[PDB]
Amino acid sequence: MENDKGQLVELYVPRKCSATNRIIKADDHASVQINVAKVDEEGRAIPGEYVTYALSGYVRSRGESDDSLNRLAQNDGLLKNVWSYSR
Amino acid sequence: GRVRTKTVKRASKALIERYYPKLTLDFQTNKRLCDEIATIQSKRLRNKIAGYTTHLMKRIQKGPVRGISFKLQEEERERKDQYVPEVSALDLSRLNVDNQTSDLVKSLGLKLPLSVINVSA
Amino acid sequence: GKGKPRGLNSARKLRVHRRNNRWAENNYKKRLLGTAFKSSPFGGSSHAKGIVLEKLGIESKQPNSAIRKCVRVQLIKNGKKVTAFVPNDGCLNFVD
Amino acid sequence: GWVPVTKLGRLVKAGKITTIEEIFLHSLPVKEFQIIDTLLPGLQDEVMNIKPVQKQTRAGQRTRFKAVVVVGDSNGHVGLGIKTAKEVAGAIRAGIIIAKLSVIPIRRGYWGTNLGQPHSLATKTTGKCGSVTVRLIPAPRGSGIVASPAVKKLLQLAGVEDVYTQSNGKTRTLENTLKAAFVAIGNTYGFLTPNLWAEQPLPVSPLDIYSDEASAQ
Amino acid sequence: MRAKWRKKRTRRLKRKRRKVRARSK
Amino acid sequence: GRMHSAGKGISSSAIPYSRNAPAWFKLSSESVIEQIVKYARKGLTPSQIGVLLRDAHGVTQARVITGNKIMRILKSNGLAPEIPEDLYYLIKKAVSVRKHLERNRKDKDAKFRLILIESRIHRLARYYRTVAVLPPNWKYESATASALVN
Amino acid sequence: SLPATFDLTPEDAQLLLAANTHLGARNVQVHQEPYVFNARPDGVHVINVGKTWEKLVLAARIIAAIPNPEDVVAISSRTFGQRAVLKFAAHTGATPIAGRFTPGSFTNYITRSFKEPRLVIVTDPRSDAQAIKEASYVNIPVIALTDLDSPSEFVDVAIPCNNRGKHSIGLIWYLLAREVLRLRGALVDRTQPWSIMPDLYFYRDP
Amino acid sequence: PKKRASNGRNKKGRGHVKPVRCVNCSKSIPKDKAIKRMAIRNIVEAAAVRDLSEASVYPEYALPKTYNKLHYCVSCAIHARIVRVRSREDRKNRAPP
Amino acid sequence: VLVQDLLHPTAASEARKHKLKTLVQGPRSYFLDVKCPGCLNITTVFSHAQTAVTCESCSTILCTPTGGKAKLSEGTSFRRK
Amino acid sequence: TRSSVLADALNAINNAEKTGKRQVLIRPSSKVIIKFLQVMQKHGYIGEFEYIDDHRSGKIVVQLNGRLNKCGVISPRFNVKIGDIEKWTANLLPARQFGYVILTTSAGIMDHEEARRKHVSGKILGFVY
RNA sequence: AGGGGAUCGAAGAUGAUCAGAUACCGUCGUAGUCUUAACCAUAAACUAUGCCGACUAGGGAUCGGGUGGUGUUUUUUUAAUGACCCACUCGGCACCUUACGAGAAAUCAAAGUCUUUGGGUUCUGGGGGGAGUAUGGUCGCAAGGCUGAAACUUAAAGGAAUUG
Repeated sequence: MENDKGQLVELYVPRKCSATNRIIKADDHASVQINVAKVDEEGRAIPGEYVTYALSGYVRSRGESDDSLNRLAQNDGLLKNVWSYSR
Repeated sequence: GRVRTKTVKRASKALIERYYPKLTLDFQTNKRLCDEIATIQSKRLRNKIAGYTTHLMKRIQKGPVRGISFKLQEEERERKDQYVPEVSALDLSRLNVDNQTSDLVKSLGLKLPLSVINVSA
Repeated sequence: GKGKPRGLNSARKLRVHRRNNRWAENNYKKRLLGTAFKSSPFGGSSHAKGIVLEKLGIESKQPNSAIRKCVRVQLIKNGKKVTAFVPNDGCLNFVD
Repeated sequence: GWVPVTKLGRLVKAGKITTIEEIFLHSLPVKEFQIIDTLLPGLQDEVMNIKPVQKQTRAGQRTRFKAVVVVGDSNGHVGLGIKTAKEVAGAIRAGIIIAKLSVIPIRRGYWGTNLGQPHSLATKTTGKCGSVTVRLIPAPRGSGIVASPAVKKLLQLAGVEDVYTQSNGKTRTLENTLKAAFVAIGNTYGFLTPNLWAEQPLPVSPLDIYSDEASAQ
Repeated sequence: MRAKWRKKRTRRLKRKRRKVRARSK
Repeated sequence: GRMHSAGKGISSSAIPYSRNAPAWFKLSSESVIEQIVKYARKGLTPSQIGVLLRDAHGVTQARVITGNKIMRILKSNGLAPEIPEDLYYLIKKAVSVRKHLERNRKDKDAKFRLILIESRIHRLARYYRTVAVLPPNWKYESATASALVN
Repeated sequence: SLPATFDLTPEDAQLLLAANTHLGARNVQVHQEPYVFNARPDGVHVINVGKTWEKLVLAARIIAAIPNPEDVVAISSRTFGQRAVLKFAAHTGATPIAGRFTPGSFTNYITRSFKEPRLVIVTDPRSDAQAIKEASYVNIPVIALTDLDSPSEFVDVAIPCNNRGKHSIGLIWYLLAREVLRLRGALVDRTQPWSIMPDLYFYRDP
Repeated sequence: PKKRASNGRNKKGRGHVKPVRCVNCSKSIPKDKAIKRMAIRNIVEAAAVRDLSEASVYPEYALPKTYNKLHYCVSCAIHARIVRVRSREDRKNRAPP
Repeated sequence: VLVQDLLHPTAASEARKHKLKTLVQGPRSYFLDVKCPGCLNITTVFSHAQTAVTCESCSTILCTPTGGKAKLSEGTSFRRK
Repeated sequence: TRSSVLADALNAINNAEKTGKRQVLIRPSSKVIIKFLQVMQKHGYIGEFEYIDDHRSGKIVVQLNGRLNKCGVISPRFNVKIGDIEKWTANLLPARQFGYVILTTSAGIMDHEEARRKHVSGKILGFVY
């Protein structure tokens, strides 16, 4: 996206879906970003520490985003065992 | 047929949600306060507003009805909305599920007080 | 798929499909049958001289309504009578 | 003045959002044209066509006017708005509004070498509504906007310098031609290229962090 | 007309033309 | 599939991945080939030889037990027939239909089946002529086929 | 990471057994298939409450992530969960739409019932299907208390729970209200339960 | 255009079923395309059962019921109130009520 | 759900799916060691036995072919192999 | 019948990425499509793929990382010259910056950027971008 | 060409209706409807969707077959045994919902995997008429079928939906 002499020229870098690696469109009104909080001792979380996922409108239209959030939970440690890789 | 039109439905919505503390269930006195809470041009229309107003206030006193929200029900709802206990339900008072919930503890490195009882096959 | 021979040795079928379906245009058919040379009063020409035979009052097709003062002219280069139009306002005082 | 009604309007009027690039980053849904007005002060408008469509009634034909409006700065933003209103002034003044609400960015990229500022599109892109399939083709520099007299005005306000258009279908339908090129403008970001392959930290939305003052009650 | 009875007048015309042609030939 | 039919069936047999002999087998490659020979002296089709192997004995396949197939063994031992069993039964099927036709002339469906069987024979005979299993310039003469297939 | 205080103790498992949350619908859709243990001879499919609770942890961890509780939306349409939604609103901000959804509440800014959500939670996508499609225009995450036969289009966090026993939908709102309250604050440690029964959440006749 | 997905009939994988005749005008129609009504009714009329049981020599009667399978063409079924011209979204319904 | 492990599938799904559409294609059939009271020899009989079997020593019936796997006799013991 | 197993390979690959699937099953696993996918693997359009070796030519399972937006074939394998390579790249590929058209060549199966660099030509197998 | 020939029934006879009615309606009624031996080779012969192949989305029935159940039912109440139920599976006629997709739309799970345009292959079409006409060839006992124009004429014909 940059030109010959560095100095990156763009409008904005587009976001990508966490489930299918598809670029979030500007008009993608069905595409949503989910923030989930980070927890600490004695069942209390802290504000400002959030794990950010982006889900495309295509994946939500297919009805498959629930297990997509399950898979994005398993690959970093949001949920321990909710999505089976083998099925 | 003596059904009531949209103008006397809508204005009887408006002055009930705005003047319910100033409102009284008796028809002969809510008719006279309709003059001082609104500028109704004609006396017969004012009778139509006040008759539906005392009809709806008769319906409000037998439990609240949706579509009407005056000032008093807002703070009554806020009195319901400030319901907090000192402590709530799920606690460490005693996972009572199958071996998958043991894999919740075992696979990614946790230490949870399991009481594993499998489901019937 | 898509209804045509795609394979690498199928240039014969592509030739014969194109050369047989090219007989459904108007310009290719007029070029190959030579209809301008055979069935046309102009024998491959843009102009042809002729002689006035009669003046014919032709009523136009509706919604127009006009007598257009047409002229019937025998053409010289083959001998076919044609019906001809005279431009602008009349000119039947200018041709006899 | 103008009072906001949406939380995006509250953030724009308060100055928390400095540019529309954050809006297009998080795909924030615009509901007020004063958001685009006060955050793009240099936005120019153009009326492409006024098509009078009519409805057969018992009285005869009652006729409304359909206005297609192209807006956009040449810095890479363009919008299309179609409104059917009873009068030509109202159709223009409301077609401008929907064109403000439908402002989308365009991906200006490079044909060959990545020289200086971008001139053309970074990829070829398909847009199709109806039969009208407009194919935008990247062009070298100095090629010009090789387009229809309506699509060229759409691409001039989109800010691209040289581009080729291959428009098929019944492209005499002007509103379908402009909408198909509008779709082909929008899918330029949606096409994925290997220079964007790096994973990003996925920045938080301004609506999530500015919750302490927006829509204050 | 249908495409049936345009065809029927065609076929009766063709039958009449065939009989006339065989009469001349 | 289904060369002369509208069916889409996939009913077939998928032998296991093990190309070596199973552990439950007890006979050897020099002990089942005599059973191949004596069953062929009993005048049976190799399609029926493999059935009798798989059923009466534990002999699963000739390839998985021995180093050669059933018809490969018969050609090596000298009990190869004049024509292959695929062409034999197709001609036998055709003769059965042809015997049916002179007693049922108006059996037009069975008449149509004859062209289906005749086309299956002649494609298969064209294949055997290309790989020189049948002799060249061999014709299904359509009259004296019963000399070949009894 | 997860602290050790998130045990599914048998006291709340007894609550799930009393609420009949584990047994559900007669058929399972393909996006709810991993949430089913096995089948039963009488034909009633079962839902494992451990994965139900872990999805409820995730849903609570998204609700408590937003700093404002007033732009979180709870949706009910049928009478089977009106009181549970309102009692969920009775402890957090959590603005409710109980009854008619009146479409044009997430778009159509001139509506009096127009709202400005950052997250929606529905009782079920089958009965609240208009809220799901309207949230697909504003980029709103959807937390859905899905059944097995419930379609799961445009939803993101599916908690599999029963919607036939009366106490099941009330308890799945009650545990979710419990967990968002713990994760926000103003609650003491997890060594003792609520003073009264969860009967305050369930719908009663009349 | 195609008014119905199954064009007016119940015929997939046949090509030809049988012809049947209408019970009103005797029109040769296919059997699946025919509008079929199992006209099940008692022989006697309900305002005459009282007098028939009054005149009955039997203490208990079977009170019988005659049957017919009325096959209708589409012209006759619409004219004789058997079927109605429904809405475009209502054509897809197949329940008898 | 667009993510499956198509290299180690569950054996319940392997028993569910077709014998050809299995990831490693193979038979669902087996062989049986069948013992008759009228003979002392042991005979390996296919599950889909496909042909009536006589014993090597005596004339007896121990299977009856059908469309699928053959029906073993009532007064005959069998063991899987 | 299966007249081109490479075409039936890349069609199911295209159907997987249009669905957005992380994995797909491909039949019946020729070495042409193994070397085709090795060209895709060394450029990063797909993940590490597993070849299940049966005795019936087997099948493979391909991991897709979503970077591949269209993987088409050119059927049949047209005979291409050196000057015709840059004629075909302007038509098959969306931009001159990226995208590969894959040749079969006596030096091996490789993309057009490597074939232009080593100055040899062949028959077009397909294209990726 | 022969046998057969009950009903229905082209033609025809009439009797009504109607301004007319040699059409609808009524009663007859020939060929025909049936068969066998030959012809014809046409149908809105239509799923108006070539055939083969792969993949993509879910569901529930149903046909035929096959697998499994400490499932039910049948003289003996798990002992001599088919049907039914449930879970599947292959092949078929299909159907319902949603369309990511496609299309001009109706609609389509194929009409999808088509401007991000290439799985293989056959046939057909190039505005409407003239016209499936004339001529020629071939097949047929014939009726006719297959192939098949042009002159000339016209700025529309047509498809799907919307309102009146």
